[PDB]
Amino acid sequence: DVQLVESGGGLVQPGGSLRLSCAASESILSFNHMAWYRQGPGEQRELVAVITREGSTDYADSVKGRFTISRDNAKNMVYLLMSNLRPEDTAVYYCNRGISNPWGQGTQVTVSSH
Amino acid sequence: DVQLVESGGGLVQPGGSLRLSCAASESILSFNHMAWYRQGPGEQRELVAVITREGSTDYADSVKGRFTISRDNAKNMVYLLMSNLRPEDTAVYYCNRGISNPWGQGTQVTVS
Amino acid sequence: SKPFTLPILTLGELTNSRFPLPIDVLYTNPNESAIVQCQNGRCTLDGELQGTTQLLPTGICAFRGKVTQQVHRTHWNMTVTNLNGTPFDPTEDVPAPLGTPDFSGQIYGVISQRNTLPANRAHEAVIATYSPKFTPKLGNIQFSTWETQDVSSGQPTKFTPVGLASVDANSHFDQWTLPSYSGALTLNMNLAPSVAPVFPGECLLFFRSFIPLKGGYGNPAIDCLMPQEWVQHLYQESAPSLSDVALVRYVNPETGRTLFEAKLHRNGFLTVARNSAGPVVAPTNGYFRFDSWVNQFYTLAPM
Amino acid sequence: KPFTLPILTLGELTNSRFPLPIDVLYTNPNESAIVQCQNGRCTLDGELQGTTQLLPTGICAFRGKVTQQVQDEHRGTHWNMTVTNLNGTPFDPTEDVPAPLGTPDFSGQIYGVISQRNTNTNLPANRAHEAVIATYSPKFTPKLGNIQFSTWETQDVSSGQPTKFTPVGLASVDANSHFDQWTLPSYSGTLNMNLAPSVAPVFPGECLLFFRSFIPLKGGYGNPAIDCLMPQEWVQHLYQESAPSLSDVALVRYVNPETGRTLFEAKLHRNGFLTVARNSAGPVVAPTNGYFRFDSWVNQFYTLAPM
Ligand code: NA
Repeated sequence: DVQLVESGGGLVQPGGSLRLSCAASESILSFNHMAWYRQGPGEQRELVAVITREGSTDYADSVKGRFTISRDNAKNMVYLLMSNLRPEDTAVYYCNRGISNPWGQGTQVTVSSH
Repeated sequence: DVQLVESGGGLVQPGGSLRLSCAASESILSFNHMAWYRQGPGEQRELVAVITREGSTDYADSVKGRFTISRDNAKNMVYLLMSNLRPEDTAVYYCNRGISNPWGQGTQVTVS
Repeated sequence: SKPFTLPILTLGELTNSRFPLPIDVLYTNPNESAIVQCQNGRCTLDGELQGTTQLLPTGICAFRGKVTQQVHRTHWNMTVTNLNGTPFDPTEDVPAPLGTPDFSGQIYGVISQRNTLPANRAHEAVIATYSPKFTPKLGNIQFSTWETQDVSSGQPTKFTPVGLASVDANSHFDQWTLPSYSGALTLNMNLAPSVAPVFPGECLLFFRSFIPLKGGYGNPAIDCLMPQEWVQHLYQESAPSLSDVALVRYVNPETGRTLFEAKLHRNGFLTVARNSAGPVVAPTNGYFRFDSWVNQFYTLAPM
Repeated sequence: KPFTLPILTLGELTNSRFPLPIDVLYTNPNESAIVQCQNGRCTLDGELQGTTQLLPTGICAFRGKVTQQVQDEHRGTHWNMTVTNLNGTPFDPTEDVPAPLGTPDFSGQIYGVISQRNTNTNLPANRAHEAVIATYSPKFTPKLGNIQFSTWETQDVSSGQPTKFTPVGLASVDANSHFDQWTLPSYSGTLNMNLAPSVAPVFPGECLLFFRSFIPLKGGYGNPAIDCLMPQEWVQHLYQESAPSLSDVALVRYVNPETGRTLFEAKLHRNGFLTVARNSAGPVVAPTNGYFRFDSWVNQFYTLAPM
């Protein structure tokens, strides 16, 4: 029942960085959690990063130490800052307050030299 | 609301023994406790011994090791066996299920 | 070896174990001539439920079952089940199904039904626990409604207690008079024992709730020996009792000072040294703290 | 202090959102609603949230005084009631809570009994009547200290006298009754404030697990239910224990005491709610003697066995 929209995807060279954006139609501070997910081609959506209201965070083992999830103190938005991007990070990324909420468009991230 | 009667007091020499008996008009197994009390002249009633429904007992420090309280659930009776009686044991003794229930006449114990 | 404890709850965080009400005041009445032998809110300090006591706050003075038939007085006959919906087995060693009311009176509440999309109905109802038709130990009770027709036979039925219908003389309200659970002139079985102060100078201490009235004049109250939360806590912990009497202190949680002390008896009731009847004048934000195991001969400070 | 759950079967649990026994465990993965109930909210280290309080008698209850009958050209009779805290002290609208603790946390026509005992006498007069509180009404403003109720009774409600609402069920669930257990009232009639957060599963393949009670109806057709995140006894237990939470998620097991076997596993989230790995909806069919036991602290990425 919350509307979501993510952005900030693109084509990046390996070792590169991207900052993804997600906006929600209700106050993100009213949610117990906010999370980023990703789906590779032919894959299922997988949890990537999650943050609680006070700011407690956790990450998938494969992105731990490379990705940071955070919230915007001025706007109603959540971010995924991705560093040292690798080709295997290529996927469509989604934000959500939980998996029972209809999904936004997602933003495609492609990590390629090509 | 329960009627009680106690007996078995009398005059005894120091070191003597007495057995007090208490009869109740209702089942003693329905009460949490039964107890013996005593009251000397010009003094308030004091607890002497208590027995629970399960048969667990406790005693005043002054009679500990000398008095035994016991119950017969089938005869609906409570007893106080007093041994090595001392002059300071002189008093009127009462049995009751507790302090909020009306008292019987009591039985006089005199140790002299 | 598990240590004995009480839940840490102020008076305003407690509910009555004999009717679904918050605790309002602590209370004594040393001059009471009735025998105190209530069957709800009975739990030993080592967690053995007694009488008709059960754990659900929603189960106290509640009934579950089915109306069987409509019966100068409108009345309905209702089979009662256990609170969990299973049939009540009268050979069970309890006085009545757990949660059955433990006092004489006209209990006022709402009967509701959902047929087995289903039709529904609810109406105000009264259950007279002193009535010869009140036979919960036999699995059957009667209730009356102002409503004359709109109660369905053979349909799942719930009684939600709300208060008393009346406390006038002919309403037979007496909180210390047990119902005859198997009906008129039958002996009640498996009862929790009566309680009384044993040590001179003491009286029972009650947790008192004022109970609503449908009509008439009165300020009726229901006194329980321990609140429902204590029943629940004692049951959970199942701590061995190390003597017949625990010493407890009613303390101010902010400051820790003792307002008064009491004896908490192994069978599950409190006594205090108090020569006055009536509500206890003490802060509501106080709570009872377990001090140590003592015995019946411990002399309490007067309150 | 190690974290624990009380040892209580479903038949020993009550609902934290309405005074009802728990009937069944329940899932509904296809529910898209925002779950943000305000009663039955407690963190695992024992902090109450929303409008949650400890008394089972306080859930969906009101205390206060009737001020006057209110004009209403609808069938039925309407009354204005000042509401206090459940302990009788005046409610402070600037308190950082959504509404007085115990206030109903869903849209609907809540059915119950209003009773009064007069303060003046040497015994006071009393009255009680069936009543309905429409929590979706612009007149439902408990955060402002004021609500309205309606009665079938036309006259016999007294102004200026202590008044209690005892909840019993719902008046109706028909289309005009606006029953929606996941729609919050507008407590100030204005934006709601200080709310417990909404909850949802985070890990793919999981859904919320609810404790479901069927709620009585005054009339009409329906089988309405109220789903809570944790039973009231869990709120009470967590509050008593105040055990530090060592991670964001506790793994718990629903165990059969007879066999000692695990019927299924669940995640108990720090904020105070359960998720399970289940793709189907409806009541959970599990043995009546089962209960939840704490297993260990895990994390959001921990994978549950399907149930
Ligand atoms: Na917390």
